[PDB]
Amino acid sequence: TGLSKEELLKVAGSPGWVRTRWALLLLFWLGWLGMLAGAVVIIVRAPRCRELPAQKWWHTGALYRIGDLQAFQGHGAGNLAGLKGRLDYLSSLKVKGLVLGPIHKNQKDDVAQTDLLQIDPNFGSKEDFDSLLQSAKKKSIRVILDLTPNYRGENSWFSTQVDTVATKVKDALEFWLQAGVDGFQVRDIENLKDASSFLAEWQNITKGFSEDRLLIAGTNSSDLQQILSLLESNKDLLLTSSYLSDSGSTGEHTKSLVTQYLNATGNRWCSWSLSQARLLTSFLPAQLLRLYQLMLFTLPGTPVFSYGDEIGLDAAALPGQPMEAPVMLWDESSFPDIPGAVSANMTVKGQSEDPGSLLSLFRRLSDQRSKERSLLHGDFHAFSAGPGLFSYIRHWDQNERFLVVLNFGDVGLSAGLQASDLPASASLPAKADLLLSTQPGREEGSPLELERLKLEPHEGLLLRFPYAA
Amino acid sequence: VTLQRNITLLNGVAIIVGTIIGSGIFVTPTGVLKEAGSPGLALVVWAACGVFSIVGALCYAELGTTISKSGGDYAYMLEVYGSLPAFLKLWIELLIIRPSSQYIVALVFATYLLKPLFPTCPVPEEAAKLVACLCVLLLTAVNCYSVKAATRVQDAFAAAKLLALALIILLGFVQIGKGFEGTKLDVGNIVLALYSGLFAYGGWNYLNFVTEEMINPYRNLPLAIIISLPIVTLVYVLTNLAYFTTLSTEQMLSSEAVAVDFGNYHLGVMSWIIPVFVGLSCFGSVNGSLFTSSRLFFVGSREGHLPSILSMIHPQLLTPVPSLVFTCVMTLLYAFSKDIFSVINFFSFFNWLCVALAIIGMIWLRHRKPELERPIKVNLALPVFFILACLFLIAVSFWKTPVECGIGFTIILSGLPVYFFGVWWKNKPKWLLQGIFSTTVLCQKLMQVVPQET
Amino acid sequence: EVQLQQSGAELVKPGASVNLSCKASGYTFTNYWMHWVRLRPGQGLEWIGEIDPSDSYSYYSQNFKGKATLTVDQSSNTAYLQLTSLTSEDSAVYYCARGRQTYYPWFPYWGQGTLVTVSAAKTTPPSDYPLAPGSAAQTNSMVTLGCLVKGYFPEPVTVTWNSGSLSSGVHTFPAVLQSDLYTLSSSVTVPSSTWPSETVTCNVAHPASSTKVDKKIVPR
Amino acid sequence: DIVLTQSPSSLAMSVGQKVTMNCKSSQSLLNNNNQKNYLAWYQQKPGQSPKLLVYFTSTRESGVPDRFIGSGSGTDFTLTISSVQAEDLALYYCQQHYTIPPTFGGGTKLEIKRADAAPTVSIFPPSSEQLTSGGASVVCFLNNFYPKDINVKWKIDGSERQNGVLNSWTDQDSKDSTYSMSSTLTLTKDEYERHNSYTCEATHKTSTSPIVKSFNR
Ligand SMILES: *[C@@H]1O[C@H](CO)[C@@H](O)[C@H](O)[C@H]1NC(C)=O
Ligand SMILES: *[C@@H]1O[C@H](CO)[C@@H](O)[C@H](O)[C@H]1NC(C)=O
Ligand SMILES: *[C@@H]1O[C@H](CO)[C@@H](O)[C@H](O)[C@H]1NC(C)=O
Ligand SMILES: *[C@@H]1O[C@H](CO)[C@@H](O)[C@H](O)[C@H]1NC(C)=O
Ligand SMILES: N[C@]1(C(=O)O)C[C@@H]2CC[C@H]1C2
Repeated sequence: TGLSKEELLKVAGSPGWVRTRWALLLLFWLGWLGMLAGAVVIIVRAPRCRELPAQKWWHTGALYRIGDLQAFQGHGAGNLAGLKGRLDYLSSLKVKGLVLGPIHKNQKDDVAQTDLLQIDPNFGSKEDFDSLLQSAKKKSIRVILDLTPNYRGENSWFSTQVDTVATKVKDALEFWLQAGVDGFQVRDIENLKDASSFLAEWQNITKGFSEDRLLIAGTNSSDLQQILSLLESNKDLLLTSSYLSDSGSTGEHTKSLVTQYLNATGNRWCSWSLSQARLLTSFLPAQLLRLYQLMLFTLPGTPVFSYGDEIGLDAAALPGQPMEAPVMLWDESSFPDIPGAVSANMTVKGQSEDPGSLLSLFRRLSDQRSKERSLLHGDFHAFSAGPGLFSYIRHWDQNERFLVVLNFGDVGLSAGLQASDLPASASLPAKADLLLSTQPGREEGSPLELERLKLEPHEGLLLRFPYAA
Repeated sequence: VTLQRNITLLNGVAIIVGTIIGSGIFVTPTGVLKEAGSPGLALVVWAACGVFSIVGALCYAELGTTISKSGGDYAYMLEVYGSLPAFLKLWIELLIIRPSSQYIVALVFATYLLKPLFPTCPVPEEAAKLVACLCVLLLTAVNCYSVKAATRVQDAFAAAKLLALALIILLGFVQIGKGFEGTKLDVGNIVLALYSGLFAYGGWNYLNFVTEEMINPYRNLPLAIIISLPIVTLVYVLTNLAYFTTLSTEQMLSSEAVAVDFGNYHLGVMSWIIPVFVGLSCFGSVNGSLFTSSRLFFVGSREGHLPSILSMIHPQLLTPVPSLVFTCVMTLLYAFSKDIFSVINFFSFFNWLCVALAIIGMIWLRHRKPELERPIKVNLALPVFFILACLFLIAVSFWKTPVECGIGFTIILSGLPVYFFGVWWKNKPKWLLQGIFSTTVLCQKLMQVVPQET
Repeated sequence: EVQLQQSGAELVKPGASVNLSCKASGYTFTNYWMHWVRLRPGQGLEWIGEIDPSDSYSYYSQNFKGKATLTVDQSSNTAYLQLTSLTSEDSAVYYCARGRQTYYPWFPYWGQGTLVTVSAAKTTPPSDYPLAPGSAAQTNSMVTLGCLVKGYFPEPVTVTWNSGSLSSGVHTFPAVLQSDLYTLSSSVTVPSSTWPSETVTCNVAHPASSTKVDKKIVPR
Repeated sequence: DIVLTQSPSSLAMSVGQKVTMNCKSSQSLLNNNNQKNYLAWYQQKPGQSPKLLVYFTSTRESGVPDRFIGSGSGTDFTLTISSVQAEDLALYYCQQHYTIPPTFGGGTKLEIKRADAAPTVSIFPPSSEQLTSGGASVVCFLNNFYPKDINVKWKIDGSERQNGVLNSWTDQDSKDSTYSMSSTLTLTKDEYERHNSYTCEATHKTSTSPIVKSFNR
């Protein structure tokens, strides 16, 4: 239904149509070269990516400390081959680490009968130790070993001839690195003479072996200045401390203890922890435990928990047991010495089922901290969001941005966030997706109006929100 | 003036392996695993979709050597179901299937090609749309200048992507040499694993659009099918094996671009090669689809369903220039879509329903008109198995998604207005006929095109 | 001692802004946040917002967001509430209040309130007219004396008798508003021995136009 | 926000008696974690600032008489006064402090009941200074009566006057629990000139006959 070959060539071969056809050909082809130049302009004018920082394993989420292998298990099973069994739990916690409270052969207060190299036979054999350590490698749980020498005694470095004790450690670190451990914790460095110098030597020995091993020192200190002094000469030492411990016991000081410390250290890496050893519940009253798990999982740095923090274990709740090493409550059998005292909700089995439980919050947060590039190594901006609220935004370059809102005071807010004076790079949205709340009865997943939000007393929120160029 | 036959066996295999291998094995390995839950079932739906494709494709070799028209599914439907069914089939492919699938693999080309300028952030949306359009435009122009260009381009990039997939499989083999199934099993969910997997096999039917352009159809159509789809199935299960040796389930479920993570892990400072080859793999498919899509519309115009200009050919080059220019422009309209990857559900529904109808037709025509020649005949079981399988996949996915499938049927039924107006009811004021003719000859004058002869 | 105090009265032409101010004393000013509460007549207390003097952060009720603006001046222990876009229905008393605990809202210490009137009518100093009984005055043992206050504006005028010395047996009647000017009267009763023998004055005083007047109650 | 209904809006009671305010909150103000109830009571005497009485539902503030006992939990709260004194007439507001911003009750006006008493009535001829203005205001004071209900007739050369009369009652006096009332009649000077004898007469429920005072200019 048109011109034949004959009819077309008798018309469309005219010089006017030839010039028109040439024009349309070159118009199209310069149009495509124009659209290429347009795209090459956009690709140069576009904001370049921000260099992603090379991160050691301990940046990627929580360590986990096991101060007594016996207390973590119940007796008889209290040995390293027992512990090899439990790693599936730890893998459930998404803990990127472990720290086995000292296993070396220490005789109480005896400098000479103590060895930091031979393991105390109660816990097994080096053949067990390696069996564990190899299993943990297989399951992506690095293992640190705690080498604080006189750990069965009163003073953990002994009272005397400290240079011989330092010499024991200097030898020990080499041996156990050769055995394959992922680094070392030492404790009580306030009871060690010339502490900063020995940390410098031991740190050099560790990093000198491999770049992906760490030394966690730990102090009973809560003085900002003493802490900053141990951290002056040593720059990639985690130093766990009592510094966040003195919280005011309705959280009231925390916005300030946290943001001073970040400011003072110059936003280096940190280890957030309420102590060098004892549980969260040694310090926090139980209305805050949820609120601190939301915070320890989302400040810049590697959080550290003792065992059973994830279930809000408490030494006082099952009377008589020592505040050093309370028996871990796996199921209702786990403390048979006063049977029927353990409620279901106090135990791992009893929490594991319930989305509202503490361990269901720990598990969930541990996920976010270990996957999300924003919590993994984002920047941090505190801001004044509200009267009680410790509030801050974690952000990376262009990834998802996370606003954390902790209501530390005992009075609910009824009038929204009202952020004064946000950094211009990090401005709050009109709305943001509630990724979780510390409290039940919230529409998790849904977007919230920040100017008309309502926190309850001690309700923390984790909101997630997308980028804007 | 009519199109010269010049597709060899090798260029036909390059059309199928080139047009299938495509994007699916780079952009969708996550998609099956999110529905299948575990490597044990995920790596199985990759084989299962292979099998369903193989029996469907062989079924297309029977149907194709039977009828031997070009225009594939549409042609074979017209010979069985008649005018209105065949028009609705083609109206769905004119509006949504072949435009959207072209724009989908073009966006993937642009995204993965630009990704080494933007590692660890979103690649700039507007530059990824431009470079998607630059791809479609250049391959339309190549496809208009010479079929001996566009088939050599198909060979070139069919080779390139198999080299890239060889590297990925090889690094898998290296890793497992150096040195399980927690599954959300639900008939209401595994179906969306299959619908995700089958998108990566989409294209076995594409050589059936160029049967009137191969040099020896009765040999090379059924040979190119059965050489091709076993190669594709093998490459796909070995490539998935490679991904699952390198990555955890949680990585593959949460990462944006599986092949990039695989590249990063194995190649470090040299990792940019894997993104670029995923790009070049998509580019090959844009070509293969522009090739086979333009020929569909050319046939639909020849056999009276589609306005006459699209049947015409540029006589100095023998390329179907108004059809290519249409399928091109119709592709670029998909740039005005935000969440375009949504359309893969509509694509998956609409495509296998049309293949179902075609193979119902294969049995029906072999019973109803048994005198027609069968240069290859295979079995009566493979059609029946494929029909009950595809009708299961359709019925069950419909049952799980009535809200989406309902609006889907309005796309189908949107054809009846245009069908009656253009084909059958034919409102015909003589000024309208004068206008359509005047517009047609104007298009002839611009593009210098002549209608098809004998 | 803890003591907040405030200006007594403000007049505002509708639509204009106003500054109301509250000077603390008797405590470390930055340790405690400062709150502003309002009392619309016969309609119950309403809280506007509070401010932290330590950094000028402030938090506001939904009704006041953008309508109010709190600031503070640590050099003088003063807190200030700006209010804006005032209508007639924002006429009220505005009270400055301090917390017990650091920001928690229950209010042991309040400043005496600032009465904010929103009206176009002009400031008008009072006219004072003393009242004495006239006929048969001394026929009774106790005698009443009075002080009309007429045609004044705005609302807050104060009367005390003999500079607050006669603080026993004084009645001052609430003001009546007429043709956009107020009228008020005050009364006192004294022994019949006292009044012709001694000074008696209504010490009328008006915060919003600074006039202080001591009319003596002289017999006819 | 929380909403606090309060009732009754008035609570007239006699000196020495026990009295009860009710406060009723649209949510619970028990803090589960701590087992105390966040509520306060403020007294506001007429012409003064709010004074805090009790908070956390029961804890008396320093400088508070021990006759204020606060109690309740959940949402039903009551402030009680063991033995009302004359000094206690006031508005009482309840306030939540379970959230910031806080919110308050619309408040209960406590009133005192006493033995009824007839007004001392006095009338004051216009001020000789006021007569310069072209106007004059005649004033009648009714002092120290109970209860509040009263009415006033103005007579002018015997004619009853009902244009240009104004009245103001005081709040009840905290020393003696009596009301007082001022009545005012405003005239032009020429309106005060043309008439000779001015009368204020007051009817109060303590007397069948009105009380009368008058003057002749
Ligand atoms: C400690 O290690 C640093 C390199 O990290 C090196 O410069 C220094 O000399 C070392 N010192 C000792 C005593 O090992
Ligand atoms: C920390 O150790 C020092 C030195 O033995 C001791 O004086 C101090 O009281 C300790 N503090 C705590 C709270 O353990
Ligand atoms: C702490 O933060 C303040 C914020 O104004 C800053 O000026 C100061 O330099 C920071 N560092 C120290 C050590 O005070
Ligand atoms: C657990 O349940 C017991 C028994 O109902 C209850 O008394 C207790 O408050 C609950 N919480 C914890 C952590 O003990
Ligand atoms: N084979 C495809 C692929 O990329 O995998 C699927 C769609 C049809 C042609 C392309 C797009």
